Amino acid sequence: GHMKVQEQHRQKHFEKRRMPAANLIQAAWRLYSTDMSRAYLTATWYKLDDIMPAVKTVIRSIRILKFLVAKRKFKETL
Amino acid sequence: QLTEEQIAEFKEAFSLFDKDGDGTITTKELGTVMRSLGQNPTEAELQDMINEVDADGNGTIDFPEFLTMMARKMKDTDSEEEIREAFRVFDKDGNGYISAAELRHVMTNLGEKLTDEEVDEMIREADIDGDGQVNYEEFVQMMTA
Ligand SMILES: [Ca+2]
Repeated sequence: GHMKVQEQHRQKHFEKRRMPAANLIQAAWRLYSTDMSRAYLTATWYKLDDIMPAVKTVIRSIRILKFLVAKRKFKETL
Repeated sequence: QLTEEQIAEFKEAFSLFDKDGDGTITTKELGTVMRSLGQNPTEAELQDMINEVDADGNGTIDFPEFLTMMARKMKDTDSEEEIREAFRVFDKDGNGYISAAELRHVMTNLGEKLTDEEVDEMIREADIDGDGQVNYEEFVQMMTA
């Protein structure tokens, strides 16, 4: 209530957000990279994506679900 | 706004999970497909992922919920605002920027840490001028199409 111990408390009310904030960015970037990363720019993935395009779509569906969980846990720190 | 065929693409992906063909994706089927790809999610992680799209409450994902999720991705208004709020957590100036080094430092040291090649692909996807500051907002505009 009195002075500084809030400024060192407001640091900690906010510090518990930095891990869920990073998780949200990392989950969002990994979702965005699903359709642009060099990891999929190989002959193996092009052929794999030709015979079975469902595999890459399944990987995207999993990453979307992980992004949604991460976005929630970050919102629960507000 | 979805073509009849890109709906059939999502139906093909849905059917990979829904092996028994009963129209629902349980934690069993979701985790089985995840672990055939080499991932190891906990049972609680499977429930949290399913609960994000389970609009009925029976603990399963049906096809209408599935294609809605697949069509939305991160393009919704709530995602754009929350992802940026996560970037602002590491923004001391309040400028809308963050130094390319601190972004690299945050991505490789907090949460599900990115590999050296992952964060290098992220920094390459953003553009940097002058001091070394990324405009992380036009970055979340790029991620959220
Ligand atoms: Ca089923």
